[PDB]
Amino acid sequence: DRGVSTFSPEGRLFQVEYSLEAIKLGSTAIGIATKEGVVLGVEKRATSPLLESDSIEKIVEIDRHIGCAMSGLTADARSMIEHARTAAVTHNLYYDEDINVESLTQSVCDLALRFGEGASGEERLMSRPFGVALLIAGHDADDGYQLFHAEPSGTFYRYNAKAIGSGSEGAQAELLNEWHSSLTLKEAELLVLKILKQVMEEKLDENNAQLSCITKQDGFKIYDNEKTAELIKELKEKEAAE
Amino acid sequence: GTGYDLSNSVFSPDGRNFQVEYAVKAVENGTTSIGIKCNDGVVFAVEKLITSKLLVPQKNVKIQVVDRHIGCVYSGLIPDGRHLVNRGREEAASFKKLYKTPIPIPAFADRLGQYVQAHTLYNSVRPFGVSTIFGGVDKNGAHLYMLEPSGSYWGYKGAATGKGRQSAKAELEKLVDHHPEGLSAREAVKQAAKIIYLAHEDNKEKDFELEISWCSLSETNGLHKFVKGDLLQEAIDFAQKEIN
Amino acid sequence: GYDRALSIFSPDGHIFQVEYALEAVKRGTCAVGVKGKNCVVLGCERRSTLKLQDTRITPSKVSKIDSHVVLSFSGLNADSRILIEKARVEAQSHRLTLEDPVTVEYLTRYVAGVQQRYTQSGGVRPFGVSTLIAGFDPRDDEPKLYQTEPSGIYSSWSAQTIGRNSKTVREFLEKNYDRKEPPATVEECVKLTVRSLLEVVQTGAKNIEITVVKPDSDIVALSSEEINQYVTQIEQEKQEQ
Amino acid sequence: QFNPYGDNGGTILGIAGEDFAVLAGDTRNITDYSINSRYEPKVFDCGDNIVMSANGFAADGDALVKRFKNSVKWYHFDHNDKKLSINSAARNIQHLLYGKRFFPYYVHTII
Amino acid sequence: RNNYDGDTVTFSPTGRLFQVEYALEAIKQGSVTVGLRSNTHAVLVALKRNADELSSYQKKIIKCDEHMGLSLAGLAPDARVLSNYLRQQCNYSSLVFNRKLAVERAGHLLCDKAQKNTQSYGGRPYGVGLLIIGYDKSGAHLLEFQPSGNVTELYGTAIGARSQGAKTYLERTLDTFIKIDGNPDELIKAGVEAISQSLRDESLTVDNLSIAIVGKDTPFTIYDGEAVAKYI
Amino acid sequence: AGYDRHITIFSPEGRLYQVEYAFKATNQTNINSLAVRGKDCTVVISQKKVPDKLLDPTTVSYIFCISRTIGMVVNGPIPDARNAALRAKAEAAEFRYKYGYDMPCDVLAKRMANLSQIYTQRAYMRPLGVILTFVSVDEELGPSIYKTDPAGYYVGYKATATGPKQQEITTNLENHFKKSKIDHINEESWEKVVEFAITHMIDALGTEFSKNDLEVGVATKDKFFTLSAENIEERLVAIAE
Amino acid sequence: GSRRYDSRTTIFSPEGRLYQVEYALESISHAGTAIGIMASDGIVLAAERKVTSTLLEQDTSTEKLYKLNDKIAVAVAGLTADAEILINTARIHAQNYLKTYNEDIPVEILVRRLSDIKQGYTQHGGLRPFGVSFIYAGYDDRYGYQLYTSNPSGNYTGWKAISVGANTSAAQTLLQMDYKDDMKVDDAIELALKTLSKTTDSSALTYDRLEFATIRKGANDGEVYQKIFKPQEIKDILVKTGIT
Amino acid sequence: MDIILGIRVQDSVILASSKAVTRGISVLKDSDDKTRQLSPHTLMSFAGEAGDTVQFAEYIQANIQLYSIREDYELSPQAVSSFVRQELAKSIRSRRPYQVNVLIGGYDKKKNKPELYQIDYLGTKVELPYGAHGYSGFYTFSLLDHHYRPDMTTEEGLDLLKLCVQELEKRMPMDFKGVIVKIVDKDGIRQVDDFQ
Amino acid sequence: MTDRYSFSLTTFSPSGKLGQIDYALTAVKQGVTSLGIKATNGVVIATEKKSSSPLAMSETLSKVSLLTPDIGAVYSGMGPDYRVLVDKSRKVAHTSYKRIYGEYPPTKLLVSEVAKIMQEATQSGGVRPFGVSLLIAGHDEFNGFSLYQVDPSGSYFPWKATAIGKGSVAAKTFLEKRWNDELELEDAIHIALLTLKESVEGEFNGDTIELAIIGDENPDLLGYTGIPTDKGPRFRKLTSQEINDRLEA
Repeated sequence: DRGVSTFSPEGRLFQVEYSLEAIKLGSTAIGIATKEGVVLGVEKRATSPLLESDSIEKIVEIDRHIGCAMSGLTADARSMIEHARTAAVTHNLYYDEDINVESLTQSVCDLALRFGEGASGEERLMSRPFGVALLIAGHDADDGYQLFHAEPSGTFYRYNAKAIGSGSEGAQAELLNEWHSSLTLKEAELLVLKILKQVMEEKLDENNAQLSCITKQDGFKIYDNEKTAELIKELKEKEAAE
Repeated sequence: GTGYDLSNSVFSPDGRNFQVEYAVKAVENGTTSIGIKCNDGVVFAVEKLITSKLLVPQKNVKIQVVDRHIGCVYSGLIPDGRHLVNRGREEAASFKKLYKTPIPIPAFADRLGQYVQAHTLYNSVRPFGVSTIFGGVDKNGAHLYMLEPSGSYWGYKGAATGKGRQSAKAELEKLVDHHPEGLSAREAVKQAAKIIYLAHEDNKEKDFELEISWCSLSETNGLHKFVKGDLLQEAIDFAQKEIN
Repeated sequence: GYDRALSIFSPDGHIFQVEYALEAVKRGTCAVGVKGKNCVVLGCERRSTLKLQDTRITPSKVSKIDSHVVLSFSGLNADSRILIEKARVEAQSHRLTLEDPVTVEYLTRYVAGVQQRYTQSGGVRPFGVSTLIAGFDPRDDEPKLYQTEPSGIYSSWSAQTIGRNSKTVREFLEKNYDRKEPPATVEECVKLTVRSLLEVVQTGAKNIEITVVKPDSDIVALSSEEINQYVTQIEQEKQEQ
Repeated sequence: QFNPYGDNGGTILGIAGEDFAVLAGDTRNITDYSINSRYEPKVFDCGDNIVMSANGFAADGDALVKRFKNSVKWYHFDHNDKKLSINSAARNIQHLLYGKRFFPYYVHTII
Repeated sequence: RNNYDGDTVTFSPTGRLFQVEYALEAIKQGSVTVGLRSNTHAVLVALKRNADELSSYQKKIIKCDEHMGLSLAGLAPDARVLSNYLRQQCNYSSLVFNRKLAVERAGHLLCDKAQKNTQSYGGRPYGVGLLIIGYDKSGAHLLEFQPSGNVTELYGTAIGARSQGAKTYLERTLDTFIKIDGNPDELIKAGVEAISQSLRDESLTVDNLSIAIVGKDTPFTIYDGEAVAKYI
Repeated sequence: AGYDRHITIFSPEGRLYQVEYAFKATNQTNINSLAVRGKDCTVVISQKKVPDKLLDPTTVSYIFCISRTIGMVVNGPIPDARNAALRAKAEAAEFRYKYGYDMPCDVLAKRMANLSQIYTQRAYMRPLGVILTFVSVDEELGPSIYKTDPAGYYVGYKATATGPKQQEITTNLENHFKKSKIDHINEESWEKVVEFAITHMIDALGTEFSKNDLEVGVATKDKFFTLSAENIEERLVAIAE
Repeated sequence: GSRRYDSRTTIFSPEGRLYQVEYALESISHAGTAIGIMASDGIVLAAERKVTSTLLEQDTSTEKLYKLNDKIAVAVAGLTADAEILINTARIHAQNYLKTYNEDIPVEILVRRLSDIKQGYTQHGGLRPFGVSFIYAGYDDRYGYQLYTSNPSGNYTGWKAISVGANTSAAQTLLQMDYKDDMKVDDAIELALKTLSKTTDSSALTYDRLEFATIRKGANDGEVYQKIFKPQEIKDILVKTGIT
Repeated sequence: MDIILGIRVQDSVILASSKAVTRGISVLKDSDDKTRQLSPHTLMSFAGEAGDTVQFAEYIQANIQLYSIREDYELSPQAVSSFVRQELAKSIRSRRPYQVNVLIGGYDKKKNKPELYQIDYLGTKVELPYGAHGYSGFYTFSLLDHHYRPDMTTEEGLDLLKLCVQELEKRMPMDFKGVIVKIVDKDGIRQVDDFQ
Repeated sequence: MTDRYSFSLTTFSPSGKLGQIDYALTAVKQGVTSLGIKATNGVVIATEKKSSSPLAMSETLSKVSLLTPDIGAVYSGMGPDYRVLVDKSRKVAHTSYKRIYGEYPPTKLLVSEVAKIMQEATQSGGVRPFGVSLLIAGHDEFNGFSLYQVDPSGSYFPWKATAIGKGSVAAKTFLEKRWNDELELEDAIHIALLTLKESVEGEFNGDTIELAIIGDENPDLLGYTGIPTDKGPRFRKLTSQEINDRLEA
């Protein structure tokens, strides 16, 4: 038929475009960036009640000051995460310092579009684009706390808050209302919980959504169930009020 | 059946290779360009369509030199011309390295020909979207060559390709009859500038800039040089005179 | 150098070669595993296409990877062999370079990665296989069970099943596994496994295979008789109704 | 046999004051008993407030100074013009140098 | 319906290359950017487009050496590859020859780079448009790069969404912006004025405005945020 | 379906259509050539069609000097003719370097035949649309004519002809040898052999020629040369008794 | 480009089956029938030559029965040439094992290697599978007598009795009826011939259309003999059963 | 030189390995175990060039352990030793040969026989009642040639070894800090808890 | 350059046929008839030297080729595919046999080797099967005389006598009722001469017919003397005068 790297008549990459479709099919992940830090949440979305909910890992640590959230075909994200980890560490080996969040993200994105069937130059070795997207959260000393959306188009954008996956637009619209420049971190937490509860198929609880944050002080922590469960309760009471 | 025109290597049932012929269309859709073998050299000229006033004049050069003694001009897809000239350059360097002498014009044509021909052998490449007019001076005299996307080339008394080829062609035909002695290099220059103006009618809608070069034993010592300044102006003037 | 992209996206965002690989799994003989309080059992189903089959030399459905971890599959057979070799080698290499045997999760994550790579590489098709990987960590008493799909996704399971009519057995399982009271003995666990399998395979105690993993490399495959006694006991407990 | 190394003399010196730093070198370049030049400086400004001297075999010392200046520029490209910190510069030079662990730069480097 | 656009290796019976033409279209979708030059300077001005009011504006200006840089309209990762390859040839020029690379020369390099991707199977053409400015040994320079591999030197131009408004402006004020030598703050205002002929319909914020300047007394420098408030 | 038409695989009738369409191409130039053997010479006549008056007629040829001893005439489009020409020159010089003697006319035909055969069997090479007639006065064989085609065939001939009017020319010649009952032109001089060759070309195309309508190669013991129009003119006049 | 002509030989059908393997199995269904039966004191291999003329040579011919070891034979159903490529490979593997370990290769290990190769052709490299099924007969000291089957999918199984090629449903049903664990080699020989007698797509079973081999223990305990039957032997044993 | 000794008695194989590790002028360790277990019933002792010995040993262990799981079979001692012999014969002609000497001691559970194999760094393998690498033979072979009986108990074989180590401890310039003794029989592999 | 056909050009159809092999086989059927016969003390292979134009040269048309001084081959089908196959065949007899054991391969082994080359063309990426069938006749010391047929599939079989190409079915039937296992070489030549007659449409003489024998050792054809252990080639191509001479029967 046609190439895996061909243009549509509207000047779009078919395979890239079709990959964004697989992504909207994925579990929801949201990030909000405050000045006290950055928060990331994901909808675990378990297939069967026999599945161990702990074994679902959609928020991963890249370096001590960089966290990741994923949505899409999550098997595709394993090697991207590996390359991101290798990159932040290699950079530290070469320069005795933390890699900038921007630069790390730029390095992951380079990894995309590296697909095809013999594109004359070097080696575009990969049959298809990645079918997963990342929210890359981080801090550095030059640009403070930061949130990034990394698509399979090798493109990346900095958001102040951003949702991806099933009901991003739903979530995104809700974010566009609730986000202001002076959000506390504890606010941003409840906010992520709220917006997840709206768009999640199941009812929200510590067992089917997971929360994390990256703070300058402590770096990247993923919250435990007891910790998260308590923030669910915090919101339930908040929401029973005019 | 059909579909013989979809891959770059397929013979159609009348021994043809349609992808080469479609390439020829890319050529035909292009700017006019000509060559004139004078009596001790050659002259090259090409029509630079001025799309707008924003285009910086005198720049955006199109004629290219290969080594020091060969001029190349082409019509069609310009990046394809450039690619071809890069190859010509490595192929001329390679010749001079082994053999010391600058590459003789016919040998250089065969090098270009076998390369172009070679892109009509496989379906993993596309043919060349250009026709090239090239040549210059060696130890056997002046030589003018034209080369199509099929890899076909021959030696010409005069040559033309692009949108206005037939104006130029018929026009060039005149001089062949009228001067069996040949032209002055000096004469062929002005004579070339007229022909671009003539063959411009097929593109008369848009504005244009003329570009000439020449390679002549008495006039440039065997080296391909551009015509610029008070001789370019003189030949432009000579072209305006034969019109209105 | 065949590098044609066989696994690509289609406009709905599906990868059809990975999905057709799942179909190959549904076709394969059912497989199940359930986690005891201090064991894991693997139950599989014997093919009943033909007999005159030599039983002592036909490849069993459960494979030891290291001495403390087993893998069972569902789907293409020839495909599963390749996956098994790769992991057995990684089990050794991991021990050679880190002086520890693989954790069950590590090995799962390894196999998963291999499959994933085949969904994204020129000239190869994904694996027509889905796997259950079970055992105990080195120096650990807590049981481990993981499943793997042709897309390269893996996760942990209190109990789980794959292949033909796995959808049925999964239903039985979610209506029979109290996560707060796992079959706190080898017997209770081996029993619950047969109960699930048997209600899809039909009477054949020759159509069922069982393997039991206990802590510290205690791995034992049972003879039909041990299984036949397990069949017979629930025919009766049912025929008491 | 061919000897890929030579010695061009020179001495350099670097001192750290508590809010400043100096790096000095003579300007004579020699070979054996001959003076090649009375003025051929070997202490360089490489931007980002970093001065660097690679003294020993002059070809190697030149080559190394070129590579580092060029790695400052690429650092800038690759990290939105972040200033190269002196400690990062030093660690980067380690890697530059160690790249030729089995065909070394015949120089002693101070920044 | 048409069978001549599944790869870049196929001529239509008209003599066209649809895959190249499609990539051309990717550019026009990309947000507008404008280039112009006097004799002492060359300015890039680019309208970076966001996705959300929650998002950032895509950097459209890339620095290639100290005397050269470019603006991108189109598929971004392709401007990365292309610009990065330009940083390399600029570098090679300086390392091996101690010679700042001619702006013309970089233009030819881009053309030959892009051409290769339009004659060989399995490749795709570049889906990005680039405008390149620089000050070299022959003054200020502006270049327009197309993924077909067509590069032109021009006093001014624009590429992208509603590019034609700015481009028309430039065509008429040409006698006036080329004669503004030795005054860059005004060559910027003239550049910003041309880019306002392509707004439909938004106001230039500080967040979406991106100017780049390079000239006789100035190395390629990119102005963003507060630094551009001055021209609003 | 419709693909055994595009690449050199078999049709269900056992044919290679791509080869046939390549044979089709040999005639695209509308030129006729013929070759004939003297006692100690070998002649090739070919038509010379210059249509544009803007062309340099010295550069328009389909006769190639391959080595000092071997002449080659091509029927087909010039760029394939030149591709074959270069490869035969390369091959004939290599052969000399490796084996210490001049590459014989027939050996070179066989070698080019095998190269042609390769394109009929590999899908990525197209056949070349040419027929190659090789002539020489070989030191072991004598006057020699060997011909190759896009199928990969190679054959020696007493005499031969190629192009659109080839059957006319072949029948013409056949008749003469049938009459004379020898496999060659019993003539001591190559001039009178090229004259026979011209005559039988004129008497079968039903056209007359000037000096610029023809091309002539002669092969002698250790030399192959092409004639000037001025010498062609000389035989042309002599032809008109 | 060339992507068009690509049959895509290693893709899954929407039901998750492999076209070429499925189709290859079909090919094998048209091939001469071959049978393996394992007795308590041996293995029998019997096979029907698909083609025969009266001019064909009987003794000088092989198409069904091949030695791999001095301990392992195969019976072939399918593309003869595709089988020899796979046979030679297996023969080399067994020697590799012997050179490494100074022990003869256990039958299964040889069988697994060979199935793994077939398996590869169905997962990468864009090539057609081998159009071959193999019945394996052999002895090792870990499991004694063994009987294996392998097919184009790269799948293998162990058997007491098994058939490949044409009319396997008929043959399987027949062996299933008369097979007993306590069978001796003389019994299995007869059961094999008689199963072939009732599945032949041809009128009567003669010696010259049959190939025969047996793997025994013989007179000397410890050694195993491979007997590949001569035409006259096959003929004689045909007489000693209720045939001819 | 490092001490590598072995003797196979009636129904068991005994391996004795020196415990010293010396880097130039210091004895860095006195508690070194110069053996790897290959199978439950196969032990390999090794001595030679510093890095090569353990790298080789562990490489061989991995390969035997992988074979074992792949087949659920424990390869025979003769087979294990043919594998090792080929691995050294490959390396002797490689770019940097492993300079390692080995004894293989194993109980062939199939034949109920102890077997002992001696192989040097260059692939020379031989099967022996008793063997030693390096200088170790020069002191002890006159002792074994004398006292060795094919029908010795393990106790007798342990005594014969005790003699050998004494001869070594008195005539050898180097202090090898004693030996570790290991037995491979039908019940597998055990280390003599106290020797000398 | 850039050979991108790494995928196979012969696939299995759903019926289970290998199309390209069937088609190749078909191209053989339409080829000129050639035949072989095994006698007690020799082999003969024969074919028609069908001249296109009578301007073409008869000798130049070889269809009968020495492979080994004791092995000959002939074919039906696409002649260029054959010429190529002959040269691979001769080279392989040296490369995988003469240069290793110091003697020429036995006839069956050389055959299985040609078979190998052919099989690969039915499976390797980017190629079509060969459009030929060969009959190959030889004598080695341990198998004596033998005659094989090799097809584009890679399959081969030994024959007492056979034929391929156009008139194969008639020829095979005629051969079947004239072959006994007590023919001298000379008899089998005569029979081959008969069987060819039917298939040869037109002129039938020593210049339109090609014939080879794999027979006795010709120490007259050795080229050297002095090593009694080295006898002549057993292969001999008959002369037109030889054929014509016994055409009087």
